[PDB]
Amino acid sequence: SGALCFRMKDSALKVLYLHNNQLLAGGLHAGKVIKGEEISVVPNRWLDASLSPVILGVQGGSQCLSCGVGQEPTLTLEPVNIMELYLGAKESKSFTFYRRDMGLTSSFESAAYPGWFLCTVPEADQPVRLTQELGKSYNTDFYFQQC
Repeated sequence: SGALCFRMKDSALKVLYLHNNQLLAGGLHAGKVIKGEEISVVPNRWLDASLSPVILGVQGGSQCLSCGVGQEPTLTLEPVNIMELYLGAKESKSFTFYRRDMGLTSSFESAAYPGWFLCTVPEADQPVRLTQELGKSYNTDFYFQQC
């Protein structure tokens, strides 16, 4: 694949992981140590490299995060490989996020829906989602680590 394996957490250190094929943020209250889902953070050639466009995938890029096609965005995991996006076999814009590095952490803004950021809620082990409401309770900064 060539993609680098990433473990990521929010700034409150809740781990991003898969449960019933959903991306949850938590895993701090288990007996089992959970390391987190392997995240693919792959740059998008099909957009301008100015605001660091990336596509986020899980399970070795066999599934990718999308913001949908609707009037408002909605975070879902799609059975679309990171390869078919990269090779141009499928439209990638709803799969694209602008990455913003802020010191130790990074934030992800939907390219299809500006102002909407990949976020987590304060409540433990709830689905990762999107928000326009920055600061406050929604966590929009993420730590990144190679596995």
